Amino acid sequence: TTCQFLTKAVLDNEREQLDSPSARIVVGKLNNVGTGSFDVLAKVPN
Amino acid sequence: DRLLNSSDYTQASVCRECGSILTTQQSVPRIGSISTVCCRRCSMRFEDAKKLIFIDDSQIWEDGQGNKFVGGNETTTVAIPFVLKYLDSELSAMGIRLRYNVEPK
Amino acid sequence: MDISKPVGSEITSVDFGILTAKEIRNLSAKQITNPTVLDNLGHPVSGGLYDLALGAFLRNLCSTCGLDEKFCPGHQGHIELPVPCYNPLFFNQLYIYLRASCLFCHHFRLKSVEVHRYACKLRLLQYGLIDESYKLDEITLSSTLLNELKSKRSEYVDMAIAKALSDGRTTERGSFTATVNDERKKLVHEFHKKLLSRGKCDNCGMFSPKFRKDGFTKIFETALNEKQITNNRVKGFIRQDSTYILSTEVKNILDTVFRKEQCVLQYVFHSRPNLSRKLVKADSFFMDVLVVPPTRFRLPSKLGEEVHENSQNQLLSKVLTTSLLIRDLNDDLSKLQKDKVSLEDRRVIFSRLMNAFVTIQNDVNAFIDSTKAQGRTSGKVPIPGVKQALEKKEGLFRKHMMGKRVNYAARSVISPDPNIETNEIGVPPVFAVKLTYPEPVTAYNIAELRQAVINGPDKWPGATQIQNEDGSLVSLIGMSVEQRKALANQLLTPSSNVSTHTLNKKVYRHIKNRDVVLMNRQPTLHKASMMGHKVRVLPNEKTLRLHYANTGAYNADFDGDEMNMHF
Amino acid sequence: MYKTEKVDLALNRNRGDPITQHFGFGNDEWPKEWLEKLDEDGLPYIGTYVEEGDPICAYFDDTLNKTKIKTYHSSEPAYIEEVNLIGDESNKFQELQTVSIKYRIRRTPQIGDKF
Amino acid sequence: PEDFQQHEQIRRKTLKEKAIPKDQRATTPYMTKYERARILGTRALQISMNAPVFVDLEGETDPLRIAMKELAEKKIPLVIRRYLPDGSFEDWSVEELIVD
Amino acid sequence: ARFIKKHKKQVTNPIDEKNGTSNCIVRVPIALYVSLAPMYLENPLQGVMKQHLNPLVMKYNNKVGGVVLGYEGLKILDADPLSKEDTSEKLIKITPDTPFGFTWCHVNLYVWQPQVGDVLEGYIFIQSASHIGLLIHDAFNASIKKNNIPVDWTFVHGHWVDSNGEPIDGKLRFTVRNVHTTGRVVSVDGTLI
Amino acid sequence: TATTLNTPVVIHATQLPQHVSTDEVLQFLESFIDEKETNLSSSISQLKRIQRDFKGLP
Amino acid sequence: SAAMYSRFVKSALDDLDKNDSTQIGIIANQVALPSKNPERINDKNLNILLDILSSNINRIESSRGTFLIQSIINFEKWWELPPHTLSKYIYFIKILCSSIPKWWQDVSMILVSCFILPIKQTVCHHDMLKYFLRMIPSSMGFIDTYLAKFFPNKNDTRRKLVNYTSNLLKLRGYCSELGFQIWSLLIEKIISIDVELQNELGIKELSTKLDSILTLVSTHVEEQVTPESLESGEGVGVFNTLTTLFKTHVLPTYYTRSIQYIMFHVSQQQLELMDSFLVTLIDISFAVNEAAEKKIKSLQYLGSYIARAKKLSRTQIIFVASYLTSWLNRYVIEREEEVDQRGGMERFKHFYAAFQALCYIFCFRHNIFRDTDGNWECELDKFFQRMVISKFNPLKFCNENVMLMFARIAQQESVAYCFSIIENNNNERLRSSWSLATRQQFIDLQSYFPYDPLFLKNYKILMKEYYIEWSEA
Amino acid sequence: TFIRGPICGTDNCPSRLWRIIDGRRTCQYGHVM
Ligand SMILES: [Zn+2]
Ligand SMILES: [Zn+2]
Ligand SMILES: [Zn+2]
Ligand SMILES: [Zn+2]
Repeated sequence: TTCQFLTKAVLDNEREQLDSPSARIVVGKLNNVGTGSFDVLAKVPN
Repeated sequence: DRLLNSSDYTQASVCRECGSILTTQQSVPRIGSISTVCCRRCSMRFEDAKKLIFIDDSQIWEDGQGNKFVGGNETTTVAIPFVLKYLDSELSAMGIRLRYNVEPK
Repeated sequence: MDISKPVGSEITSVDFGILTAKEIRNLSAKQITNPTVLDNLGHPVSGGLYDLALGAFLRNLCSTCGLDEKFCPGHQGHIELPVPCYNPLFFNQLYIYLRASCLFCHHFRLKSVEVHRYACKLRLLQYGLIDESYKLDEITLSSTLLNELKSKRSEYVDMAIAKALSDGRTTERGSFTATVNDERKKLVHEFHKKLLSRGKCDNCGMFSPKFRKDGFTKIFETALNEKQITNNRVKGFIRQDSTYILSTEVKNILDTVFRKEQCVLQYVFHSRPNLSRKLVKADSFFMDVLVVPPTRFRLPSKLGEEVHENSQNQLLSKVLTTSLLIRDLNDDLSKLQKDKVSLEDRRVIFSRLMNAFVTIQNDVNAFIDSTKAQGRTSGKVPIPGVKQALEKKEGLFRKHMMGKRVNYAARSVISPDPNIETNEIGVPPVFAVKLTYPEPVTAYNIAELRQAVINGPDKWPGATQIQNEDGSLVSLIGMSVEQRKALANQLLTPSSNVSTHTLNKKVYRHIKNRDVVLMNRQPTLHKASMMGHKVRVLPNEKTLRLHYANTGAYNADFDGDEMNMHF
Repeated sequence: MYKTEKVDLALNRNRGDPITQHFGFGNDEWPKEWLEKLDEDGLPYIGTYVEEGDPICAYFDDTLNKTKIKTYHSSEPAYIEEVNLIGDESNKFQELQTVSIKYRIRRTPQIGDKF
Repeated sequence: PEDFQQHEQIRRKTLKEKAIPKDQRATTPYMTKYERARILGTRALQISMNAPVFVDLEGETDPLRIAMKELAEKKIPLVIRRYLPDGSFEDWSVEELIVD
Repeated sequence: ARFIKKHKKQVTNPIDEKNGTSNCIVRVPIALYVSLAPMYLENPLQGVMKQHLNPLVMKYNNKVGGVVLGYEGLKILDADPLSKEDTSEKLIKITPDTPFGFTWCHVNLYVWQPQVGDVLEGYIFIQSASHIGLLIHDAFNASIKKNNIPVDWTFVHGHWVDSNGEPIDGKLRFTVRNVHTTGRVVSVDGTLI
Repeated sequence: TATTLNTPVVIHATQLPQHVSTDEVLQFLESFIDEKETNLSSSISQLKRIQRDFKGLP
Repeated sequence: SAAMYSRFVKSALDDLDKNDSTQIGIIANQVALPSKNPERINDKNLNILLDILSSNINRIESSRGTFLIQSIINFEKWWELPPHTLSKYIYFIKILCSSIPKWWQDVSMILVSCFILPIKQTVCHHDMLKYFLRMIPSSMGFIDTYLAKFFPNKNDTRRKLVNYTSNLLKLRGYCSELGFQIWSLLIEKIISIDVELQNELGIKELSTKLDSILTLVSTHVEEQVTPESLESGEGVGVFNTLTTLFKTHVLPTYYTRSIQYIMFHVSQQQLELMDSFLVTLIDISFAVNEAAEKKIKSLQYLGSYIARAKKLSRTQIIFVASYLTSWLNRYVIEREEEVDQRGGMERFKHFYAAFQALCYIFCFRHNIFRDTDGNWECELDKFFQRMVISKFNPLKFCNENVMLMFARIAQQESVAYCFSIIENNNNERLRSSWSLATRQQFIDLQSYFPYDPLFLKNYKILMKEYYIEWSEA
Repeated sequence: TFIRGPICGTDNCPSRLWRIIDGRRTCQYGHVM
C-alpha cells in the first residue's frame, strides 16, 4: 500500500539505510547477497 | 544487467549538498565559457546574495532566461534507475522530499 | 551501463521528508498560472503547463538549460495556491492533533506530566534503550511535586543516554531494530489514544468545542454544551494575569500548540535523533504551493493517430482556474472598507470563499487522489489522480521492477536435439547474426574482430558496428567490403587523446560457440527454469534446439512451447 | 493464409469534406522504384511479391503538394491477391477513396506448427 | 576542516578494526564458490583492459580463460575482503586461500 | 545562522621585506579521490600522476583557490587499514561495474593564490587608451582598466604617461581588484587607486 | 572535457596553506622541472619562465 | 556624416553609461549584418566606431557592452576589409583581448577556423595568433583543441584539406610547444592516408588528395630538417616526433601504403637520420618485450628498407646483414635442439621472419656483398646453406615468392642451392607442422612489404632519387 | 536509405541521415550514433 507506508516514513523522518533487497533495487544498488558479500582488493608490489 | 542495464540505467546529477536529483541543471554559459552542473535549490538569486567579502567568478552561473545565481556547485553524478526520477518527481508533487546521501562528501 | 563510464559517487542512504513552500519557490524554474496549455499554432502558452522553462517540448528547446527534448532532464515549476490547503496525505494526523488540542492554554489537553513521560520514553527509544524506557516508568518518590518528578525523569534519560553512548550500546545516530520499532509504535499509539481520551483540559481545566470532519477533508466546530459553558466561566477568574472552520483557523491553532508542545513532538516525529535540529512545524500538514513536475513527465499521448491531453495536466489546470478565480475574490474583498459598508455582503463573500476552498480541496483530494473527490456526473467512472497512477493496476513495483520489457535477447519455439551437449543450446543463425556482445578490442582478439568487421552485418560470424574510444558508434550497415576492411585496420590504433587513452574500441560482433546465454521458459517457478547454456550455432535451423535432459528443469514439452534466450 | 487490409484515405476528412488525397501519382518528383509494385492508378499490380517496407499504395496529397505512399507492414512477405475498389453510394460524383487489398501468405508447414 | 580529517581517521580506523588482524582471522581457509567466480570475472575484466598479465598466454584469446590460468598458478593479485554481519572484515589474499 | 559564507577570500597574503610586494606562493596539503586505470596496476603512482596530477599543472583550480604550480610527496592511502605506511604493496578497491580502481591520495600542492587586496608587480607588455597589460612573474596575465588608473594620468600615441609627465615602463606595482579564473587562462584585474 | 579518467572525484585541503620563501620556491621548481624531463611540455616551459623570474632575469 | 557619426556613437556610449543600451544595439546590429547585405555598416563609419572604442575600451567592459563586442568579433570576412580599415579592426581586437583576456577564446576559434583559407589570405590570422600566444601562453590549451575541431573532413574539398595543413605547418614555426600535438594531428590524419590508397591497391580522388597532402608535408620537412637545423635547430624535434608517430601509428596499423614513405624519405636526408632509423627498426624487431607480430612487422620494414632506400651506404647495409647473420647464427647454435622436441615450427616465427628479411635484402643487394677479392661479406656463401639445411627449414615457412627468388639468385651466385630442398618440401606437401589458424596471419604478415613501389603520380617522381625499383637492382 | 534531415553529427560531413529501425542513425561515410 505504497502511499500508506510512504506517509509513515515521512512522518517518522525515516532514513532508508538501503539494506534490504527491495530498497537496493529501488536505488540501483548492487544486492547484499552473494558474490556481493565481500570485497576484492589487488595486491600491488613496488 | 536487466534492472542494471536493460532496465533503465541512467547516470544522473545529484546535489551532494541538498541530496536532490531533481534540482540540478546545466548552466548556460557566455560564449567561450564551458557549461557547469548546478543546483537550483542550494543557490541564491544574484541580487539577494549581493545584499549580504567579495564574490568569486567561478561561483556565479546563469540559466537560459538570464537570471544569475551564486553557489550550488556541489554536484556529481550517480548511477540510478531512471524510474527513480519519476518516483521522486511524483513524490514532490505530493509535497514529499527524498534526500539522497551521497559519498564521498 | 558501460564498463568504460565508471561512477565515483555512490548513494548510501535516503532520507524522507517534506518540501517547504520556501524551498519550492527558490528551486522553481517558472511559476505556472495559465490554465490554457497551447495556442492556435500549437506552441506552449507562456506561464502555462508546457512553458518551456519546465523543459524542452516537441521541437522546442528548454528555456532553462537550452537542451533538446533528448538531453534536457526537465525542471520543476510551481503553482501558487492563493489559500492554504490541507495536504491530503496527512489530514488524519492533523485531525488527531487538532482534536487533542486545548484551544485555551494551547497545550494538549493531556496533563503536561504525562506528555513529558511519553517524551522521555520515545527519546530513550531513539537510542534503542528499551529496558531504560520501562525503568523510566519506575520513577516516583499537585503542581510542586510534579516538576520535581518531571525533572528527575529528565535527568534519568540524560544519564542513560550518556551511559549508553560511553559503552558500546549506541551512537548519536541512534539505534533502530525491529524490537525497538515495535516498542516505539505502541507508545505513539498509546500516546494518541490518551490524547483524544481527555475532555476537560488537565492543565487549565477548560472545555474546548469539539471538532468533527468529512471524508472530503472539511472540518466542523461544534459549539459548547450547557454544563460546559458553566464550567468554563467558573474558571474565568483564574485566567487573568456547528460551523465550517477555515483551514487558516486550523493552522493558527496548531501553530501555537506545536510551539508549546514542541518537546514531545520532537520525538513523536523523529524515530532517530534529530541531528538537523529543525523544529517540528504545523505547516508540514498544509500546502501553500504545488510542485508542477517537469514537462517530460506530463507529455500528451498518441492513440494511434489521434493525440490526447495528459491527464495530470487536466487536473493541474483545474487548480489553475480556481486559483485565478480566488485571486479575484480576494481582489473584490479588499475593495471593502466596509467601514461604510453594509454588513450582509459579509455573508455572500464567505459563501463564495467556502465554495472556492471546498472545490480546490476536492481537486487535491481527487488527485491523491480521486477517492477524496466527489463522484462525477454519476457515471463516467473517476479519472485516476496521481495516487491511483502510482498504485493503479499492478503498480510501478510489480510492473516495472519485479518484471520488465527487455531489449537484447530472442524468443523461439524449441525443438528436441539429442546431438548437442546437455549443457548447450542450439542457436539458429538468424539469431547468431543479429546478437552481438560488445567486444572490447585487444591484442589477444584483434585477429578475430578484424574478420568480424570484414564479414559485416550480414555474414555470420560478423559484426554490426564499432564503438570508438570517444563513445561514438559507426554503423557497418551501409558499407562496402573496402570501407569495412579500412575500419578493420584501425581497430587497434593508439590514442590521439589523453582523455580516452584508457579505453579501447569495441566491436559489436555476432555471438559464437565460446559464448554463454541464459535460457528461460515461463512460468519460472524455480531457478532451474532459468539456466546458463553454452552456445552452439547450427546451420539451417529456424528454431532453438534443446537436449531432452533439460525438459525436467524447464518443465518443457516440445508441443510448440517457446523459450527466451538472453545474451 | 489470406489477410485483407482496408486502405481508406477518407479516414481523416471531416464528413463530406473537400478531398485532399487521391489515388494515383502527382507530377512532382518521386522515387520511380515505386512503379515496380504500383500501377498507374496508385494501386498495386495483382500478383506482385511484397515484403516489409514496399509500397502497396500511392496517392497525391494536396496539403503536402507531394505524392505519398502507404507501405506494407508485416515482417512476413506476401503476394497481392485481389484489389477491390469500394466505390461510394449517395449517387456517384465521388472519386475513389476506399480500397481493399488482400494479401496471400505462403505456409509451407514450419517447425512449431501443430498437427 | 582540521576535524573532518580527524573524523575520517576514526571512521577508517574502526573500519580496519573490523577489517581486522591477520592473525585473529576466524573464517574458512577455503575459497568459497562465490569468491572464485567473482575473482575470475573481475580479473578477466582487468585483463580485457590491458592489465599486466602474470602468465604465458599460449594462444588463449578468452580473458576468462587467462584468469583461470592465472588462478591455477596463483598469480592473481587480488584480495577478498569478507564482511562479518557487523561490518567488520577479514582480508584474504587470493593466493593464500585453498582453492577447490 | 547559516554559513555558505565559507567561500570568502581569506588571502591572507603577507607583505614582504626587503621588498614591498605580497608573497602569494603557498604550499597546501591535499587529499584527493581518484581513479586508477587498469593499465597502471603495476605503476599506481605513475598512473595517478599521468591521469590526475599532471593535468592540474599551470591551470587554476577552484579548490585550492589559485594556480597549481606543481606537486610533491604523493602517497596512496592503503584500503588495508592494517598495513604500515611503509610497505610498497597496497590495496585499491575495484568498482563493482568496471575494472577501474578508486583510491584516496595525499599530495602537496604549490599554489599561486593572488587574493583581492594583494600587491603585485608586473612587466608591461601592451598600452592602449583602454587598459595597461602586464605579466606577473613573466607568466600570468594582468590588466589595469582605463578608470583604475589615477585621473591625472594621461595617454598618447600608444603609451601611458603619469602624474609628473614621465612615461611608465617595465616593472609596475599594482593592487589586486579581482581575479578572473574561469577563462582559458587566469587573469588578474589590478588597480592603481 | 572532464571525466572520471582525468579529474579527481573530489579534492580537499587538509591544512591551511603555508607560505613559502623564495629560496623554497626555487628549490621546488628546480626538482619538479628536473623530474618531469604535450600539455606537460608546454607547462614545464612556463614553469621554466617563472623560475627564471625568481632568479631575476628577463 | 563623418562627424555626425562620431556624435552618434559618442552619444551611444553616454546612453550606455545610463543603461538605455538602445543606441549601441542599433550599431551592433548594423555591424553584425552579413558580408552580402548592402546595409551593413560601411568602412568609413566603421573606421570611426572602431577608433573610438579602442581609445577607451573600459567604457565597454560591462554586461551592457557584451552584445556590441560579440558583434565585432563575429564580423564576416574581416580579413577581407580594406587595408586602412582592416588595420583598425586588428588594433581594436589587439586592444580588446589585452584588457579583457576572456575574448581571446572567441577570437582565436574564428581564427583557427580560417585555416581552411589559403596562405596568402591568412597572414593577419597568424600575426594575431603569434601575438596572443606569446602574451597569453595559457591559451595554448583550448586553441590546440581548435586545431582538432576544425580540421577539414576527408570528404571535404582538397583545397580545404591542403590549406588547413599548410597553415598548421606555418603555425608550427612560431609556436613550437604545440609542435608535437600538431604533428600528432597531421599523422592521425595518418589514418585517412592509410584509408586512401591500400584498398584501392572516386578512388582517383583520394589519390590526388593524399598525393597533394604528402608531397606538401614532406617538402616542409625537407626544409625543417637540415644539418644547420640539426645542430642548433628544431630539425631534431621534427624527426623525433615523426619517428615516434611511426612507432605508434604507421608500423602497427601496419597495412598502410600512403604513409610510411614520410620516414622512408626524411631518413635519407642525412647519414645519421638513416642510422637512427635502422637501429630503431632493429630495436623493434629484436626487443624481448615486444609482441611477436610487432617483431615480424619491423622485420618486414627492416628488409624492405635496406632493399629500397637508394641513399644507403654500402656499409650501413653490410651493417644490417652483419646484424642478421650474427643474430641468425646464434639462433641456430642455441636453438636447433628444440625442433625435434615438443612444440611446432611456429615456436620459430621470429627466426623465419629475420631469415626472410635477410634473404630479401640479398635479392636486392647481392651485387654489393662481393668485396674486392670476389669473396662474400659475412660468408654469405657458407652461411645461407647452413640455414637452408638446418632443421628449421626456412624455405618451407617463409614467403613463397621470396624464397623462390632467393633460390634463383643464390643458385646463380654459387651462394646456395635450395632447389632440391624446395622440391622435397612441396612433395611432402602433396603426400614441421603448424596450426594454420595462426599460420595464415604469418603468411599474411610475410607478404606485405611497406616499401614496395608507390602508385601516387607525383610522390613517385619525388621518391625516385630515394628509391631502387626492382628493375634497377 | 534517405531521410535528408538532421545533417550529420560529424563535423566532416554533414552527410546525410537515414535511420535504421535499430536506432543507430547512419550517415553516408558511416558514423552510427
Ligand atoms: Zn542542492
Ligand atoms: Zn532543461
Ligand atoms: Zn488548557
Ligand atoms: Zn558523418
